[PDB]
Amino acid sequence: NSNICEVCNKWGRLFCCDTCPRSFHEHCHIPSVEANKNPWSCIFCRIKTIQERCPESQSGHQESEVLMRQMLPEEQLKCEFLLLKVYCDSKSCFFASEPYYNREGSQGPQKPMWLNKVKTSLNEQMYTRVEGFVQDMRLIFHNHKEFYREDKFTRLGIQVQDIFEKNFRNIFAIQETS
Ligand SMILES: [Zn+2]
Ligand SMILES: [Zn+2]
Ligand SMILES: [Zn+2]
Repeated sequence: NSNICEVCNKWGRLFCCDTCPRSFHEHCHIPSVEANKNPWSCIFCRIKTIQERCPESQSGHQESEVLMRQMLPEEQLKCEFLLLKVYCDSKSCFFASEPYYNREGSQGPQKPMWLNKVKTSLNEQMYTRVEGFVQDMRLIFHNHKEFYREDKFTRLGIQVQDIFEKNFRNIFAIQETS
C-alpha cells in the first residue's frame, strides 16, 4: 500500500485498501472507513466493480436523465466518490468549512453551502435524487463567483468547479460533446 492518504497526501493513521494500493485517513475516505470488514475495499475499488459488473454503464448518458435518478445505493456511491474527487484537490480547502461574508461592496449569498455540509447531507441520506447533490455542489462555486466579483480570488471557484464538472462527466458517463 501507499504510505500517504490518497485524498490529502499526508501520512498519519492510514487504513489500507485490500484490493488496491491506496490508503486513507479515516475521515478522508467517503464514506468514513468502515469499523471492521476484512477484507476492506475502498471507494475507488467499489466504483470499478460497478463498471465491471455492467460494462454498458459506460455508454454515454444525458445529464438531464442522470440528475433525475433516485439515490439508490449505486447512485449514492457515485455521489460519494465525486465528492471525494473534489476533496482530492488541495484547493478544496477554501470550500470545505462554513464560510462567512464581510467584504466592502458585496453581500453574502442567500443560501451558503460548503463541502462538509454536502458530506453530512450524503451521510444522513438527505438527497433523494442525484439532482439534489449536484445542485448543492454547483451552488458552492456559484456563491463564490458572485461574492468575490472582480477579485482575482474568484478564480479558485472556477478551478474547483472544473474539477467537479470533469469528474461528474467521468463518473456518470455523460455523453461526450463539442
Ligand atoms: Zn487524508
Ligand atoms: Zn481500493
Ligand atoms: Zn449487465
